[PDB]
Amino acid sequence: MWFEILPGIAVMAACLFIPGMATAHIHKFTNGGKEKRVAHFSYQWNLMERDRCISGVNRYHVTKGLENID
Amino acid sequence: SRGEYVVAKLDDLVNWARRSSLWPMTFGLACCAVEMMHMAAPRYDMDRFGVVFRASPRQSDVMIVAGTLTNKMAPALRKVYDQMPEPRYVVSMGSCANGGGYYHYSYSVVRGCDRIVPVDIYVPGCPPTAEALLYGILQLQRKIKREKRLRIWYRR
Amino acid sequence: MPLVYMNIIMAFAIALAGLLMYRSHLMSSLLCLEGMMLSLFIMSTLIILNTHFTLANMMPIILLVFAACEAALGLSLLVMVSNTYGTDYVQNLNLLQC
Amino acid sequence: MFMINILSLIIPILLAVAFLTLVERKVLGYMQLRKGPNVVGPYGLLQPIADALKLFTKEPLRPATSSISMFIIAPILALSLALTMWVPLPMPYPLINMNLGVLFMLAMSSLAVYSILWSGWASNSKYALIGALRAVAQTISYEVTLAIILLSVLLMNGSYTLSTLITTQEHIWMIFTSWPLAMMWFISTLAETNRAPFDLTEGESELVSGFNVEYAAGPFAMFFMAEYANIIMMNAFTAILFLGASHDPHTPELYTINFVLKTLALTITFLWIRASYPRFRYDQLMHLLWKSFLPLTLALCMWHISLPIMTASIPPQS
Amino acid sequence: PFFDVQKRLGLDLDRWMTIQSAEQPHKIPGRCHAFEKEWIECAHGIGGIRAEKECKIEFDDFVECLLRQKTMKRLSAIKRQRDKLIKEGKYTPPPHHLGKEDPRP
Amino acid sequence: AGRIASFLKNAWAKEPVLVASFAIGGLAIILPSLSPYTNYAIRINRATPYNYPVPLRDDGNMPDVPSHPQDPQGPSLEWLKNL
Amino acid sequence: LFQAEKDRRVLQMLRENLEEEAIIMKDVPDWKVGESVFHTTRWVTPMMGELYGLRTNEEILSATYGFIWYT
Amino acid sequence: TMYIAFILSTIFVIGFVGFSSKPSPIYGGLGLIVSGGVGCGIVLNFGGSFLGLMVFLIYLGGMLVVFGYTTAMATEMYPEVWVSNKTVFGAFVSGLMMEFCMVYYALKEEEVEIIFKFNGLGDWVIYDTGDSGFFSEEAMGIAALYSYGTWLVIVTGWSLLIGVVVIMEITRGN
Amino acid sequence: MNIMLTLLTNVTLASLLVLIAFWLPQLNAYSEKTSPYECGFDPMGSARLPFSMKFFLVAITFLLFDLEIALLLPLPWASQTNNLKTMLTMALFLLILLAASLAYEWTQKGLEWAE
Ligand SMILES: COC1=C(OC)C(=O)C(C/C=C(\C)CC/C=C(/C)CC/C=C(\C)CC/C=C(/C)CC/C=C(\C)CC/C=C(\C)CC/C=C(/C)CC/C=C(/C)CC/C=C(\C)CCC=C(C)C)=C(C)C1=O
Ligand SMILES: CCCCCCCCCCCCCCCCCC(=O)OC[C@H](COP(=O)([O-])OCC[N+](C)(C)C)OC(=O)CCCCCCCCCCCCCCCCC
Ligand SMILES: CCCCCCCCCCCCCCCCC[C@@H](O)O[C@H](CO[C@H](O)CCCCCCCCCCCCCCC)COP(=O)(O)OCC[N+](C)(C)C
Ligand SMILES: CCCCCCCCCCCCCCCCC[C@@H](O)O[C@H](CO[C@H](O)CCCCCCCCCCCCCCC)COP(=O)(O)OCC[N+](C)(C)C
Ligand SMILES: CCCCCCCC/C=C/CCCCCCCC(=O)OC[C@H](COP(=O)(O)OCCN)OC(=O)CCCCCCC/C=C/CCCCCCCC
Ligand SMILES: CCCCCCCC/C=C\CCCCCCCC(=O)O[C@H](COC(=O)CCCCCCC/C=C/CCCCCCCC)COP(=O)(O)OCCN
Ligand SMILES: CCCCCCCCCCCCCCCCCC(=O)OC[C@H](COP(=O)(O)OCCN)OC(=O)CCCCCCCCCCCCCCCCC
Ligand code: SF4
Repeated sequence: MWFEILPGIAVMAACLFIPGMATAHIHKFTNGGKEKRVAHFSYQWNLMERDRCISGVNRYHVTKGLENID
Repeated sequence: SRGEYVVAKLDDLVNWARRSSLWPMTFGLACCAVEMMHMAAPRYDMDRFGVVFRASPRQSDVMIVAGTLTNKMAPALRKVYDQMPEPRYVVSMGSCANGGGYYHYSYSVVRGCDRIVPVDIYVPGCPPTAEALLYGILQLQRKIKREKRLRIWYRR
Repeated sequence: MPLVYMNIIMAFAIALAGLLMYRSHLMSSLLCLEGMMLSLFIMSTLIILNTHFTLANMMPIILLVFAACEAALGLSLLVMVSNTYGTDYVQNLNLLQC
Repeated sequence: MFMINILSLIIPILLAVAFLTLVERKVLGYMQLRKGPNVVGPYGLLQPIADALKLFTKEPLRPATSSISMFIIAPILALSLALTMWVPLPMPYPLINMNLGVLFMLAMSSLAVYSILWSGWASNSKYALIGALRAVAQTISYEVTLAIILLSVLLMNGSYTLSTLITTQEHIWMIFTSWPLAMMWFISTLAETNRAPFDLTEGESELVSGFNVEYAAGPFAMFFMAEYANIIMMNAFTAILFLGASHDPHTPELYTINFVLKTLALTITFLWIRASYPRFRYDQLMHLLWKSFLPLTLALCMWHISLPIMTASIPPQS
Repeated sequence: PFFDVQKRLGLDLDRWMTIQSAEQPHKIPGRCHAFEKEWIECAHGIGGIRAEKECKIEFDDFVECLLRQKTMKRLSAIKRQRDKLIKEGKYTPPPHHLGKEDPRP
Repeated sequence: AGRIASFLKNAWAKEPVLVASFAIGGLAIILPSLSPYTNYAIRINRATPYNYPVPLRDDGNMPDVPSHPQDPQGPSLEWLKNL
Repeated sequence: LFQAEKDRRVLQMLRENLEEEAIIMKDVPDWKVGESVFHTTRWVTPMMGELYGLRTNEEILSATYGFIWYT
Repeated sequence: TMYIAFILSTIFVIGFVGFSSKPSPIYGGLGLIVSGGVGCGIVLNFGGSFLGLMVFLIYLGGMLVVFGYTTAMATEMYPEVWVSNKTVFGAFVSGLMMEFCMVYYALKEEEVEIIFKFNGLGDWVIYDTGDSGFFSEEAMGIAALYSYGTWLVIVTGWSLLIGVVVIMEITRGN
Repeated sequence: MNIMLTLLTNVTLASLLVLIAFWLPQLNAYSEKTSPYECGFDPMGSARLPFSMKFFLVAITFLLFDLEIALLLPLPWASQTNNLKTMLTMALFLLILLAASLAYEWTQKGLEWAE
């Protein structure tokens, strides 16, 4: 019957889940639990470089704040 | 022995793939090819078993010789059989392909396609029914299941 | 000047020498002619991007447009020659003498 | 971790290609009143594995008349570009985030053209040559039409970034906005991927396996993998371009589920079309796009240039 | 030879694109906008001969900004001397040039 | 008008694709010159601040130039807020 | 704020490059430390090697290609 | 440094040497496609992504027609490859040797050609320190083809239409 | 960098698949197996002979139209300008000239294949 096609479609769908979910998990893993920074322009790239500079650990995703200014 | 077990498992795996993925060349000669179409038909669906027609002899595993092989046709059949890469198998279908058939004592008919190519399976009938041809295909699959090439090589 | 400009100019020189030295085929010389414009495009865009000449960024596209216009012209002449003679050999273009 | 991401993008794509082969078999069988593969594994789930093992354990042969260097390069190029086409796709996060993500796909498709051409020329046979030239004509027509259609649809977007496509389609669908361009884009993607009714580069009825007539065993399997990966990638591109899924930044898996379901629907529609329709003639395919799609494509391009200006709805630049 | 239809009719067909110090989109400056401006304002209205004779300083600065030949010569000389010094161990780079510092934000 | 009607009827029966193409093209050419939102699009493109608004040196005779961004003088995007 | 930070960073990099040049080109017969290559005294923006010339390959590569290679 | 642009330039020159030695139009088109892709890479490293992608796409489309034309017009019984012929192999080896000699001399010392002076240093050195913001300068300059450059659009469109007319007239025959 | 690594990975995987394909299975080649395929009979001529191209004019028109699409591609950025009227006029001018080229070729029978 036509529902015997579903297991193959289920396997294909499960395979297609892996790329996007894996990319999202890797981005959150390598950016300190946050979305990977999108830098389409030099302004955003310079913001990332300044974040690297002020973090003190050479990682832009390590964010500092008021406790750091004082 | 460990190596014997490894080669037995490996050529069990290899024979399974070749058995389960059979690609007959799209090749029919005479009335016996209509029963090939009826085996391809929904009633005896050959695509269930992994048996799929391929037009190119390069992408074909089995040659089903279904029809009368004539003197004018023998070179072409031999040519396509040669152009089929290995491993390759032959299933002759019907009396004409098996021996001579209704035209055995003829000046223009080859008395057996096994005079031209090595035949693995012979299917009897005029024409063999679609079920008979399916039985022949499954018998070919079981014949492939018993091949031990890695086991022969290990003890070689 | 950096060595990248040297390589691009050398590529243009090689493509020019190829065009000036026919072998048999007109199509091969048409390909040599197309490569010269590719080298010109690369050199022009390397120069313009390095000097931030913003309004000059449209020049390479016009260069490509007239490049493929010339390629079209060459292909049309090649098909006429091939219809006339059966081959695109430049040896058959010898009816006119100097 | 980037190599791990590359592997996590590559391997599931190949597995989905194999099971798409299985799914096409079964869907065509059931539309043809058959069952399809249900013997090799439970509901025929080991059929792709059996086929792959058979193909890669079968002997490959190089024809005596072939040019061996370009005979070997062509499957490599086909599979490499089929795998490379997936890297800019946001699901919802692209592996490689490009500022011009669409022109990269156009260029890589135009490069993936040459795999079939060089395999047909290198094979050194008449059927392969005929298939290669059919590919030439098909690429001409679909390339011009695809370029202009993509220009218009992205002009409704504001840039060539697929994440920006998601942001654009946050509220409604580009299918609702621009459905005629969607129809013509679907036809052009069929032609680009060489699917029925435009499966003319390898037309079994007319040519004996077309351009890959001389290819066997492993090299043939690479062409098949490249074709199916291109099918899935083009359907994913269509889903991202016209059926925008709602995206939640804190739980992105919902976008992945929606995108996968839409892509599967489009691929099953591809298989449905193959089961349904006859095959074109390639001159009729050239006359279909040039004489029918191209005028309408130009008119719709003019309309979609004018529409944001006359309605003060020009998208943001970034 | 040159029929200055643009100057006669007040049209602007390519003068907008002739130089890099003209009106650019979004007021994006050229790499050598100041040097080209200085050279043009020096050479304006005096003709080619006098422009070459007298605005040679401005033109040399412009070409130096365009191609950076003298600057590359200086950088190469400093690099060669530093490499020779570190070959014999006579020079030790500072930690901030070796990568052991915290740069400015 | 009869000749035009007959021609349109014949074309719509023989070349509906071309009829639709020409209609869409003609509407694309004509409509922007009549819509009152073309100037709105121009203004929205002008209002976008791509680069920095370099301040002007106050000569003491600039009544229309604000001293602070929140001062009443200067352009206002209240029209764009409700649009 | 970023303009002030950029100006201070560029000036600091130029000053430390000048100090290192003074240390290095000390035995050169004819060499003036910090000499300009321009006739004009107007400020000229450092090109790329006047800042990241005597610095590590990692810093040089980041400064010259980090934005383009970030994808 | 990493010499990425220099390596790409060398590959560009190698592809030029190939299609200029001219084995046969098939391999000439292959070499020209390789050169177009490598030039796309070079100008992408230098900054113009739109320009690189456009040149690559345009040459990929152009070499498609060349393939179809050499299959019909410029084919022979045994198409020549680089090692097939002595003349083609000689030209290929001459180009490779000249390129290698120039590269070696440039890397070893500041090589001054009989035409131009080339300095062996960083393509990263020659770049600019400044940066743009929230837009692409190349994209804005290219898009300025319509606001600016009304004349260029007019002449380009007229040239394309006349080119269509011309290619129709040339192949008319009779 | 990342794109280069991805391209290298893809090419390496494809090359490894080819290498496995050509070395793993048992090989047995002879003259008849590797001969060209022409449906069982020997080819009369050669596949390297000229193959007439009946759509030769459409390929040249395709080159010109590829130029046209290259010109039209930067439109999404061109719509962000303040000179919207001029930009719209120029875009419509280019598209109208392209339509005129198509109409001229269609009416002069350049879209028909050679017989
Ligand atoms: C000439 O006279 C004539 C005849 O003749 C006598 C005739 O009969 C007929 C009658 C005609 C007919 C009856 C019509 C034909 C019949 C039909 C049924 C037509 C239907 C056609 C189809 C259904 C098309 C099917 C065709 C093909 C070729 C399908 C075969 C499948 C393939 C080729 C796919 C193989 C490739 C695969 C599977 C790719 C996968 C391989 C990989 C390596 C991917 C995996 C990669 C990885 C990295 C995965 C590894 C990962 C691991 C190990 C980890 C994963 C994690 C885990 C947990 C596992 C007529 C008219 C006739 O006139
Ligand atoms: C060019 C690629 C380089 C990088 C390769 C990276 C890894 C590739 C991974 C994929 C492998 C694909 C094949 C899988 C295995 C199946 C086939 C197989 O076993 O092939 C092996 C092949 C098999 O030989 P074959 O030709 O009989 O292969 C047919 C194999 N069967 C029967 C299974 C179908 O082995 C050889 O060719 C060599 C055998 C031993 C003889 C050694 C001769 C000397 C040269 C090599 C040894 C080192 C010398 C060092 C000193 C040099 C200086 C003096
Ligand atoms: C896809 C990418 C490449 C994959 C690489 C290999 C990955 C693993 C391969 C998957 C193995 C699948 C094995 C399937 C077993 C067959 C199921 C069972 O039915 O087979 C039986 C047993 O089969 C054979 O005895 C042997 C089968 C294979 C045995 C396994 C060998 C070792 C495999 C695991 C090792 C994999 C790693 C090593 C290789 C990479 C006999 O059935 P059969 O008679 O026919 O059916 C007739 C039809 N009827 C029933 C309706 C009448
Ligand atoms: C009419 C004369 C006939 C005899 C001579 C024939 C010569 C060929 C035809 C030339 C006609 C065009 C000449 C005028 C070109 C105008 C160029 C420009 O100055 O006008 C534009 C105005 O363009 C108008 O919109 C209309 C342009 C023309 C529309 C097409 C008509 C030409 C058709 C030509 C057909 C092909 C024949 C050409 C080759 C023979 C600029 O508007 P603007 O917005 O402020 O520019 C913004 C720049 N900013 C940013 C710095 C402010
Ligand atoms: C995104 C997913 C899209 C899903 C859509 C899928 C649709 C169904 C899929 C099955 C079809 C796939 C196989 C079919 C391939 C062939 C398709 C086909 O033939 O269509 C082309 C068809 C055939 O023409 P002929 O019969 O040969 O006539 C020639 C006369 N000399 O002609 C066409 O080109 C149709 C083009 C469709 C475009 C849409 C029509 C536009 C409607 C106009 C209204 C919109 C105006 C916009 C302005 C609005 C102003 C307010
Ligand atoms: C002018 C403003 C629009 C700008 C351009 C429009 C967009 C692009 C359209 C032009 C593309 C090319 C058009 C080519 C036109 C002539 C081609 C031709 O030769 O057609 C003939 C002639 O057929 C015709 O009937 C000519 C087309 C006439 C249609 C024009 C009608 C104009 C409509 C104006 C608006 C009407 C509004 C009606 C609305 C109806 C509902 C939408 C038929 O071709 P065959 O050779 O028979 O086909 C091959 C057979 N083996
Ligand atoms: C956990 C650790 C890993 C555990 C598993 C380890 C092994 C995994 C598989 C590794 C790859 C295969 C290695 C070699 C297998 C044995 C091949 C061999 O020795 O073949 C010899 C023999 C040749 O013939 P012969 O008997 O010598 O007679 C001469 C002919 N007149 O006979 C033949 O050549 C027979 C023909 C087929 C030979 C090739 C296929 C062998 C089995 C491969 C299985 C895997 C296939 C993967 C395919 C690629 C991926 C899809
Ligand atoms: S055996 Fe009978 S049915 Fe088969 S081909 Fe011969 S005559 Fe026909």
